[PDB]
Amino acid sequence: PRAKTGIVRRRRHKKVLKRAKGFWGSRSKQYRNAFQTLLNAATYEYRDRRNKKRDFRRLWIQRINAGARLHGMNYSTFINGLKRANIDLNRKVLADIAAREPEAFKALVDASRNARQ
Amino acid sequence: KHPVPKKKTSKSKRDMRRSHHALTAPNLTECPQCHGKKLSHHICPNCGYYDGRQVLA
Amino acid sequence: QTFRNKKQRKQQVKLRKPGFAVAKYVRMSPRKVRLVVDVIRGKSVQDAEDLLRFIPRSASEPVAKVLNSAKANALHNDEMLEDRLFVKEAYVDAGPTLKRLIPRARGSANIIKKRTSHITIIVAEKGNK
Amino acid sequence: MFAIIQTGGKQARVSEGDVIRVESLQGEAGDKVELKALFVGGEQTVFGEDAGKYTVQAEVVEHGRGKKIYIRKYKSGVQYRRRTGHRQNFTAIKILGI
Amino acid sequence: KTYIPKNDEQNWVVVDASGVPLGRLATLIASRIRGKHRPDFTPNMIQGDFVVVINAAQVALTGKKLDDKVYTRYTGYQGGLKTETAREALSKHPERVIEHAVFGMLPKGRQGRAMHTRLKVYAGETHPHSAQKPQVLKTQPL
Amino acid sequence: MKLHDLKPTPGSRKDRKRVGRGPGGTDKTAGRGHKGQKSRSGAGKGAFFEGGRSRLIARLPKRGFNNVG
RNA sequence: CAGUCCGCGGAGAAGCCAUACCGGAAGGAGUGGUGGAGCCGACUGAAGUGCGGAUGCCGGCAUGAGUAACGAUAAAAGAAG
RNA sequence: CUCCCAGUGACCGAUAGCGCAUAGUACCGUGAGGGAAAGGUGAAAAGAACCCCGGGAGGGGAGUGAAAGAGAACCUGAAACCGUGGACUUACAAGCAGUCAUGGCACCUUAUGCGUGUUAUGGCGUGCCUAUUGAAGCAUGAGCCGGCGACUUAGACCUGACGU
Ligand SMILES: [Mg+2]
Ligand SMILES: [Mg+2]
Ligand SMILES: [Mg+2]
Ligand SMILES: [Mg+2]
Ligand SMILES: [Mg+2]
Ligand SMILES: [Mg+2]
Ligand SMILES: [Mg+2]
Ligand SMILES: [Mg+2]
Ligand SMILES: [Mg+2]
Ligand SMILES: [Mg+2]
Ligand SMILES: [Mg+2]
Ligand SMILES: [Mg+2]
Ligand SMILES: [Mg+2]
Ligand SMILES: [Mg+2]
Ligand SMILES: [Mg+2]
Ligand SMILES: [Mg+2]
Ligand SMILES: [Mg+2]
Ligand SMILES: [Mg+2]
Ligand SMILES: [Mg+2]
Ligand SMILES: [Mg+2]
Ligand SMILES: [Mg+2]
Ligand SMILES: [Mg+2]
Ligand SMILES: [Mg+2]
Ligand SMILES: [Mg+2]
Ligand SMILES: [Mg+2]
Ligand SMILES: [Mg+2]
Ligand SMILES: [Mg+2]
Ligand SMILES: [Mg+2]
Ligand SMILES: [Mg+2]
Ligand SMILES: [Mg+2]
Ligand SMILES: [Mg+2]
Ligand SMILES: [Mg+2]
Ligand SMILES: [Mg+2]
Ligand SMILES: [Mg+2]
Ligand SMILES: [Mg+2]
Ligand SMILES: [Mg+2]
Ligand SMILES: [Mg+2]
Ligand SMILES: [Mg+2]
Ligand SMILES: [Mg+2]
Ligand SMILES: [Mg+2]
Ligand SMILES: [Mg+2]
Repeated sequence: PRAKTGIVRRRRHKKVLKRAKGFWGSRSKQYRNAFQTLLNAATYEYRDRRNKKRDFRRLWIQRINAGARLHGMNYSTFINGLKRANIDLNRKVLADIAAREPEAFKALVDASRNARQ
Repeated sequence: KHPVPKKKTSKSKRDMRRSHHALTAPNLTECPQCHGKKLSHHICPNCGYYDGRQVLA
Repeated sequence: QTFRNKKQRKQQVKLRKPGFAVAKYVRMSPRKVRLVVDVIRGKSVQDAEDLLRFIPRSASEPVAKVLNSAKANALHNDEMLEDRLFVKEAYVDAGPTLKRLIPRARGSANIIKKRTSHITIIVAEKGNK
Repeated sequence: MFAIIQTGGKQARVSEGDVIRVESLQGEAGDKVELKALFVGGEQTVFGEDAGKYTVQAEVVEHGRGKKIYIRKYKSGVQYRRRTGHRQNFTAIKILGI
Repeated sequence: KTYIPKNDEQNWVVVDASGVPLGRLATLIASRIRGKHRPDFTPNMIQGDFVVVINAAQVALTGKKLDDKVYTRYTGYQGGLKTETAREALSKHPERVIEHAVFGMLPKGRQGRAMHTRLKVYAGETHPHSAQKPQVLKTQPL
Repeated sequence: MKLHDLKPTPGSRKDRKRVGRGPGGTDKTAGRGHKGQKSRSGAGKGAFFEGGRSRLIARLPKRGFNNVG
């Protein structure tokens, strides 16, 4: 029994070409380069999914020391004062949302600063 | 000797090259002594008048 | 306002192509032909009649004749009013290609592409707007 | 305003309908009463072990599987490509505590 | 999940430079431009204040630096080499010195170019921008 | 039975080795290494310096009895 | 491809085309659009059975590009058809 | 044994199968000799009277027909590749072409969402294979898409695992 490739190959090809649809030039329309661009695409995907936490952690911290210094403390001293009172265990992201609500942030700043004295 | 081009030239850069091949439409203008159109500083092809009739046909 | 199946729609609605003309297999490079076909496009079908007639290219002949057929079937077949007609559409796609051998130096041959042209134009009433 | 701190539950002064990671109490039965470390009720901010005084209830709404993700991995010149499926289970809940 | 805002703010400030070290003042202006003083609401957008230096020509270089500091800048041409202007004779056009610092620390990207806009050096005691009504801000940091 | 319910005994038929056929299993080179005499058949069984050679003491016939314990 | 079931089909099969759905992956479904005559699903058996590469082969179509040239430097011009 | 005949097939079905769906023709060679592509209206020709633009060629109507979304470059008609139109965009930009994130615009037929298309800015980021101590390499291969294309068969063989 013969069994030519036929419909199989072209199914696979169209799948790849359909993953690759934002892409520039023949990264979008030829298979070979489509599949090749997707190789590095997989690398970059799997990297960023756990690096994105690094970036967002940066953005949280970076937003926290801004209000810290806005009041005349700073990130290192302010989280050391929110740690020196045991009871503050909220994530930095929630300290950011508080940095978007100045009154509560200042309440935590005076709380923290009443713990390094 | 024998220079050759290196990498095949892409669709897009090719089109930027051809960006200048746009044709220039003739500035046609209608014959005062006839119906049809005529090129400026030429005789009307249809009538043959450059002021009287100039060409035969 | 629609039928049962495509088998019925094929019988009852026969689908016409108003304003349409196409000139197939024109022995010319399309690449050359579009150069004028762009000039015509979107313009009053009389300006197309005049433009096409002074632009100085061999390719202007076939693109002339088609334009008439567009207007012809715009008027004989489609009841359209010729003081409305205009070039709503114009484009050329490539037809087949005659390939020929051509000898070159030191005994090599090459292959040479005599491209054909499918010019096509679709006039319509300037009743749009 | 306020949000779940992902690590399990636990949050601050909200009122909404948010997803989170799965709860091991199935149905809408849970009626979960979570502890919260912060609150702006009455615009009166309260935090710390003050927030171990207050607690907020919230019914469980629905168990669920999130939008699909592939796990793809690559390394150059080694052949080696990898590909796997994944969707994260969760238990969406709506809030109505103190 | 995270709050982001609109770029609705536009804020104007007059940094002084007289008696200040260069660099010390320059990092303060680079921080205010790049947005760190307000809750740096995004990397994506430039929310920094507009910064109007005055009396820049009274700037202080704290070492021997007023001499022997150098200012290499290449004109593409060979022999267009290190076209070294270096010193206090660059205080023949003082303002660019200060620019060159903060642009030394402002980002090198598309955005990083574009923020240099908002740096408004003025070597004299006077500036045009009274229509902006810039707000005073002290050279000491804390 | 009804014959589409037939199945051979579990583990009474293993499938083949499709050596070749890419990165999910047994890839570029099949089972073979990188180079060497792993190419097309030929050598058989001998070390190709020396034979492991020993002397021969020699005789040609025999004729056994059938055995009955 | 084969054997045996279950079936489907001119109110329309395979094939082709989109698609945000589904399984852990190879994959597989739903719906829509061509198409117009055969075909899916399950169990088993056999294979010419899975391609990006071999300056691989047959084929079509690109780039160079409207580029080099139009094959002796014995020139051609007007009328009229 | 099989030029030839019949029958049959877990044999092929137009790059397969004989080289040939016919042809040892075309074509290549002074010669001995080498040596191709192959195909498909439709049920039936009813194979498009007649009219229109054009010398034509080609096309639009009308009819025939179930279908002309079949019309003789006549089954389907994938990809490269060439175009036409519309959304979003682009003319201080440095760039393995992507990856995550945020915003702007568009849209709502597995689809008002942990949405689809696009996009600006931020961060991040040395094509693939091979051969290698070591590859983004300025090491090899490769224009691009398709399709052919490589671990098989044999035997009263030897050896092992599993099953009866
Ligand atoms: Mg990355
Ligand atoms: Mg030379
Ligand atoms: Mg009818
Ligand atoms: Mg052809
Ligand atoms: Mg390695
Ligand atoms: Mg294996
Ligand atoms: Mg090898
Ligand atoms: Mg070796
Ligand atoms: Mg041998
Ligand atoms: Mg032997
Ligand atoms: Mg159907
Ligand atoms: Mg599918
Ligand atoms: Mg039929
Ligand atoms: Mg079949
Ligand atoms: Mg094979
Ligand atoms: Mg390979
Ligand atoms: Mg290939
Ligand atoms: Mg080729
Ligand atoms: Mg030239
Ligand atoms: Mg020339
Ligand atoms: Mg010559
Ligand atoms: Mg003559
Ligand atoms: Mg005369
Ligand atoms: Mg054949
Ligand atoms: Mg074929
Ligand atoms: Mg033959
Ligand atoms: Mg002959
Ligand atoms: Mg024809
Ligand atoms: Mg047709
Ligand atoms: Mg058709
Ligand atoms: Mg025909
Ligand atoms: Mg048929
Ligand atoms: Mg066809
Ligand atoms: Mg710009
Ligand atoms: Mg550039
Ligand atoms: Mg790498
Ligand atoms: Mg070496
Ligand atoms: Mg290389
Ligand atoms: Mg090369
Ligand atoms: Mg024997
Ligand atoms: Mg045994």
